[PDB]
Amino acid sequence: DVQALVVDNGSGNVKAGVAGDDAPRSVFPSIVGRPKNDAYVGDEAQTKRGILTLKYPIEHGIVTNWDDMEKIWHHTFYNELRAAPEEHPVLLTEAPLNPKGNRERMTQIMFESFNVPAMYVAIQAVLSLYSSGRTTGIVLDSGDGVSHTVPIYEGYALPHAIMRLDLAGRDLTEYLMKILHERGYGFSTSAEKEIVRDIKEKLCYIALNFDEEMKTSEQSSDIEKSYELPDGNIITVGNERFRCPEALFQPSFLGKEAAGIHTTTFNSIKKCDVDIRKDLYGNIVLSGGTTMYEGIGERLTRDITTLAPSTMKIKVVAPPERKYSVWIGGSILSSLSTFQQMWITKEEYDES
Amino acid sequence: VEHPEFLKAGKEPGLQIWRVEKFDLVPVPPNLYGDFFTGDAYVILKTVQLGNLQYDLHYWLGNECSQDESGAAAIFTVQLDDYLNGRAVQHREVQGFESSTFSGYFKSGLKYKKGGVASGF
Ligand SMILES: Nc1ncnc2c1ncn2[C@@H]1O[C@H](COP(=O)(O)OP(=O)(O)OP(=O)(O)O)[C@@H](O)[C@H]1O
Ligand SMILES: [Ca+2]
Ligand SMILES: [Ca+2]
Ligand SMILES: [Ca+2]
Ligand SMILES: [Cl-]
Repeated sequence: DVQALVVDNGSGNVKAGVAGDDAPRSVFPSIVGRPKNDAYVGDEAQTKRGILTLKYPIEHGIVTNWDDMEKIWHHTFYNELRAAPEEHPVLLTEAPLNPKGNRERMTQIMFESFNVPAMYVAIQAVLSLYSSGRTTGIVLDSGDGVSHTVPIYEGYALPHAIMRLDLAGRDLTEYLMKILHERGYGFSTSAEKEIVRDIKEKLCYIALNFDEEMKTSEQSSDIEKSYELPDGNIITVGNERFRCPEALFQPSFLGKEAAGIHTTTFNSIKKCDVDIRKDLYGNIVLSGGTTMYEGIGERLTRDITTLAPSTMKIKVVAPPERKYSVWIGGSILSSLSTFQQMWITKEEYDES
Repeated sequence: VEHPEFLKAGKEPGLQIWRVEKFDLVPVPPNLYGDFFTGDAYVILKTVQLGNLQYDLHYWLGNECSQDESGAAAIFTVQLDDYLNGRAVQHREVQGFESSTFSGYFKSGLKYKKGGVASGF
């Protein structure tokens, strides 16, 4: 009789909790701070930024500082969940196209540092598709550090068709910081960045037609919306509200030559054989925090409809809890009567 | 990956219906076949004798089913297909928009009921 722990590690935040809950009970920043002259994690690291050098162990969805990642996992088990990792099965998530060597390192740490008794590694986008009640579709997962388009057919990702875009929410926060200089604001420090991130989440939206929105917004002050800063000062944001997330569609705004999210989704579908494309176009599922902008579904629908053959039926699905759809999918999967047969046990791992 | 109901799946021509109940796959009483609770999600396996057997898996989502139920119905569909060596064709069926193939499995046609089993969430 044992309940699995579900941990979804992102570039910006970790989501953690117990199988069978409808949402993660723990969400904290994926940050490790160590003295400038042993380590602090998450919210406590930010409250001590003056004393610590802060680092992000996950870059563009890939674990890249293993020592600090181990600190994140220790904090998850001991300080957030108060769970003995050696006494629970664990479901852990990984990015699309995560190298097998990285999964192997993640597994070694879980079995040999934390002594987990059993573990299962799931692909984030696949969990999100399941949380939407689908086995076939294409997931557009846009987080803080990376965006992926992942075609999935009858339950399994098609690896040769997955796209990775390094543009995601943190680039958008930084772009908002940049364009607010037009108005005289000089947000630049790590703490100011977390304020601008909140402005972005509260005030931004995606225009249905960017050129037309620029024109209408210039004709009155109705575009302008206010935001109360921590110091009590008020900031007014205008067309920055939609110019900021427009960079998802026009990465040149950021000085990137990358294709936008609409083109990338189209290209990902085209990599799949023609006989399954209809099911992908009809099941474009949004996932992750950077897909939360008002207007995103309508805009993507227009733009992908333009690109795709006119015989296709384009349907963009925007689940309301999609900020946590990976974690939710993991909670469902690890609750099923069959999960016990999917995991790898420590004894199996240790004997090779 | 097995399960007692997996062991019974697709052994003979016919129609098998399971309801998702608290993260598990529970047989629907045969007297109820064709009636579907709008609050629930179900997995349906149609087995046809060709020499070999042909398999169509449908997962049916009621308009009021909870996220755990629709998610589990999708996952169990994948797992059943895997148990059938991938040879099943999977079909998503939404209340009121089901394929003619799926409706055709029920001589009395598809009908819906208010209610359903409690969410696992
Ligand atoms: N309502 C919102 N509107 C716009 N952006 C949002 C909203 N809510 C959260 N975000 C952005 O979503 C990002 C975090 O999303 P998520 O938690 O999916 O990323 P992650 O899993 O930490 O990162 P990744 O998946 O890139 O490794 C941040 O950039 C955050 O500002
Ligand atoms: Ca993520
Ligand atoms: Ca129900
Ligand atoms: Ca199949
Ligand atoms: Cl077109």
